[PDB]
Amino acid sequence: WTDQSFIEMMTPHHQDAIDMAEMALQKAEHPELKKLARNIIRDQEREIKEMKTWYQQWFKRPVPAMDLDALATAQNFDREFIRQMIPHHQMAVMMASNLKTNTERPEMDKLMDDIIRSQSAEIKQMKQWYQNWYG
Repeated sequence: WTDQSFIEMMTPHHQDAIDMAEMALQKAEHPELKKLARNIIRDQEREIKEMKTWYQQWFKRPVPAMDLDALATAQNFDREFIRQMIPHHQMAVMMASNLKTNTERPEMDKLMDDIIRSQSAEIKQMKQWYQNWYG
């Protein structure tokens, strides 16, 4: 990944996670999942805003433009949320780790560190909840 291609892909990747998290505010069963959802929304919205600002600074143009149905209809919202969000988070951590070895920009080094750290911790939490709730 390059700084440009990362932002182009991570922007809608984040938006997908935010959309799923927004549904959780309505439909999550366990209060732990709603709390996670609020954190995802807060952090990933902030990161989209930063990436948008930087993209335009660096490239002098604006940033160019999962299964929500399956989530909405699942018997266990929380199970389906975790099923989809764990691999999604894993992909974000993968993208960030790769960009971190390619970039020279301190804005991006710090953002990658944040993505890797926060999303890895959220994966661990979701894995444990899944065992507790469904194992």
